[PDB]
Amino acid sequence: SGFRKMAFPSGKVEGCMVQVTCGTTTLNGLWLDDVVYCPRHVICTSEDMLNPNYEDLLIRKSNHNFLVQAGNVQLRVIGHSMQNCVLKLKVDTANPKTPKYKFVRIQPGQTFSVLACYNGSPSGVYQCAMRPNFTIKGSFLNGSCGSVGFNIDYDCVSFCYMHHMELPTGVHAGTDLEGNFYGPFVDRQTAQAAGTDTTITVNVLAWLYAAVINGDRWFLNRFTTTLNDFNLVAMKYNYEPLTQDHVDILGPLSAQTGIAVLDMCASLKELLQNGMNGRTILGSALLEDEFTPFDVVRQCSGVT
Amino acid sequence: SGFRKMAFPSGKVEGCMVQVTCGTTTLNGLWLDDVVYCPRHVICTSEDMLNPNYEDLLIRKSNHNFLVQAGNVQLRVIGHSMQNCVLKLKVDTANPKTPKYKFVRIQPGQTFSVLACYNGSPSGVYQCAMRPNFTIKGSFLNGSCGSVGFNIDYDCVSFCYMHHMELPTGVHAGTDLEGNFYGPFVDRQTAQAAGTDTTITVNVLAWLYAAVINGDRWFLNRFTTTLNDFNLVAMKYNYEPLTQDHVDILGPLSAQTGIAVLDMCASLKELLQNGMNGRTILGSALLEDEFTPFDVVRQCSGVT
Ligand SMILES: Cc1ccncc1NC(=O)Cc1cccc(C(F)(F)F)c1
Ligand SMILES: Cc1ccncc1NC(=O)Cc1cccc(C(F)(F)F)c1
Repeated sequence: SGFRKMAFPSGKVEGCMVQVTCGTTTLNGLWLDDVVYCPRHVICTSEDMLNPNYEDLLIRKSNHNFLVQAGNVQLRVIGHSMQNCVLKLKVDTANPKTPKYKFVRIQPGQTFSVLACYNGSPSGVYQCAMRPNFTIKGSFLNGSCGSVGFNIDYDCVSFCYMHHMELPTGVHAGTDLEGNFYGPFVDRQTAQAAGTDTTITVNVLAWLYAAVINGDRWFLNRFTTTLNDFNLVAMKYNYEPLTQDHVDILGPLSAQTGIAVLDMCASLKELLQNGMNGRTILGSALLEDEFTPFDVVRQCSGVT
Repeated sequence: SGFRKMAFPSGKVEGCMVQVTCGTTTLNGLWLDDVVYCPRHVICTSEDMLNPNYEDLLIRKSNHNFLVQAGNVQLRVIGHSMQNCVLKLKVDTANPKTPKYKFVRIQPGQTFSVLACYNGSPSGVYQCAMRPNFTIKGSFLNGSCGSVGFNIDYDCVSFCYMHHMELPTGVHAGTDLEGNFYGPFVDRQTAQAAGTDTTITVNVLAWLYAAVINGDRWFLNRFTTTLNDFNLVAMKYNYEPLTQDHVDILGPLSAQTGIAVLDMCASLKELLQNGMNGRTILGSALLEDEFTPFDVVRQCSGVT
């Protein structure tokens, strides 16, 4: 028993982290096979950032201008290309530590582990969620660009996020491993604000099931509700509308605990309307929305 | 900017995790050099657990009775010994992935990363704190015994915790890597309750500095206090008494933000007496005590 914001073990991702320098800019790169992936803003200067013409900037760059270093050894760049907002640096050596991997585009509400890196070296790992407004609430400083978000299915690492920028609101924006930004964000130092951030209802319900599984049952009540009634309350509190698809994913958790999904919804309804009254759930004084139903099943069953 | 409960990258520890079987019991082991460390309760049966005579039980065991497996390959046990509550299984092969390591006994209030494991395989990594009552609030299931807690200083892994048991209160108890339990706990399935759990005051103050560094400044006030006045309030709310040693460790955070330690104490005093009033600090509705002043400096400066 016990419930933690658990990240995936980061070893398979540490062996992929390299340092990429271009001009006076140094960020992180992802070395998979004979290719190094990194943010394309590596080719910019602090003046270029206001409105960079990445096509024109890349044209003034050669393979020898991109300095790639894995650990303390230099990699030989034999090709460079821009794919959306990432550069793909073809190196002459395949990464001997390349794991089984996939490049996947996650959905808002889905969670992932971030391996924060500086100068190609790992500093820490934390569990994150793609916000419904496509931002991430991470922990990143100057030099962290190139840090990746990932998930692990037994031996396969599914890369989903590459960190690119911090918005003036302190929140983080990035791309998938094909260089497409999540959300409306552009890699330009301009006025950018994310949409309204809603709470991932299905994740909060999944964490309510994790609480019951661990003994924290105080919030359970004698009531039920309907999807429509619950959703009227969810909208009032800027929660994601709950669908039958969400109910179905909560099926295993409902089966394990014997508490019907709509019954759990009624508990959530009362928690939203009445608050926690000074109590805590799983050591938290607010409703946690960064554990998907898959994360709860995984953590409560010990999937390695 | 941004602040997360960040764990150390776990790669150096994944390469040490093995599976140790003895009789019908399977738990995790730590392979460092030619030695495998694991909980000594691996030699017990479900009947022996009520009051095991570990000396007598170990005597009925030979080197060939301990099945050690790293990945999918078998290790040859050439020696076995009991050191306090751990078994040290000498194997004929040194771990080719052994990092630079130390065995350290941490203090209550200090934090560490846990790599939770099942059948010698890693499932996840989270950041933990040694509670003042010497328990840990982790996430462990049957098969997780042998999972280690650690800290990383550049290339050196300092092992501090080995997971042994869950108390009937759902909290976790374990030893250092010399087999000495933290706290009064014994590796016996008997009535065991931990002392009163107090809040690590210096860590809460360190996290208040992390909040100010990230823009969450609402809780800052026009007041100050003294160590004695603050401590009268800390005792009333079961907080650890703040000493001059704690003030000194908060020196770098005080210097960075320009907010005197006693000034921050006065904010904490008002937060304890008046509550959060429905607001949040670093996305939390309660006072976080699982980040030491070292963790805050490390995360806010990007130490790899
Ligand atoms: C300083 C920091 C902190 C956290 N995460 C990331 C960062 N770094 C940045 O944002 C770097 C940056 C600066 C201006 C413009 C861009 C660009 F995407 F090209 F538009 C990127
Ligand atoms: C089931 C579980 C969950 C979380 N963490 C740990 C566990 N497992 C245990 O506690 C195993 C255990 C059982 C009874 C007695 C002991 C002993 F330490 F020898 F005394 C240990």
